[PDB]
Amino acid sequence: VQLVESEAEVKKPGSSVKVSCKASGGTFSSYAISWVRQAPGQGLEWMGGTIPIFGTADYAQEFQGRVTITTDESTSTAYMELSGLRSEDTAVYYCVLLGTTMVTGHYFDYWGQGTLVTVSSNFMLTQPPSASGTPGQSVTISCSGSGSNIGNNKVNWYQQLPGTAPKLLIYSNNQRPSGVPDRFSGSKSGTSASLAISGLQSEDEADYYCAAWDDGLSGYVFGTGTKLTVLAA
Ligand SMILES: Cc1ccc(S(=O)(=O)N(C)CC(=O)N2CCN(c3ccccn3)CC2)cc1
Repeated sequence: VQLVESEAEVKKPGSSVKVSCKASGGTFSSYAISWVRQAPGQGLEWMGGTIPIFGTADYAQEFQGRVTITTDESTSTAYMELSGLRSEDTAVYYCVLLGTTMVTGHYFDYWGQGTLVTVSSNFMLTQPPSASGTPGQSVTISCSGSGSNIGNNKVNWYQQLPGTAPKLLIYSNNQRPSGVPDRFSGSKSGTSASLAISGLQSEDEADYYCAAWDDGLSGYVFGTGTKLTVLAA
């Protein structure tokens, strides 16, 4: 299952940009599509999403009246338009495919490699800025929220290696996608969630982000992100 995003673009301030996301090895109609951006060296920010079969969409509050998300069901293509562009809109804009796996019936998400848009703050869950350990140690990364988010909604965790798209590490608080080793585990209780990493390896050095829906915003919220350093000491 594959995602083609349109090419990088340089835009003038005040213009609008329309990014495409074309899916492969399937329609498309049994899934949802979310858009998430990341300014250089910064965290992850949800823009909006759509469910193609219903033709409905929802947009993050801070972009209301600026983002338009649409879908062409026949061609398996989703589009995000952002108008009134400014410097602050410089970012990598990611297409995310999400829903339920055929047969096994569990959650999955897949991120595209993103489209760089170059031109010319929002609620986030709380995470420590950094963590560290040496090979073979354990570490825990915390994520604090409130009733309307972590308290009532499923927490996901994402791993971001430098120069790569985020990747799903934990879903539904504590479930591991196939391919993620058992030394990663997730937990949540009340308004807090935690990612535990056993048997630390140098390749685990990355940024880790927790995330959940927030009932008050009616939008998806990411944590501030934690840079994990593995000290080959
Ligand atoms: C009327 C209407 C239509 C469509 C949408 S929606 O596409 O935003 N959506 C399915 C909500 C939702 O539960 N998400 C989307 C955000 N999520 C994301 C987004 C990015 C990465 C991971 N997870 C999953 C939960 C909301 C309302």
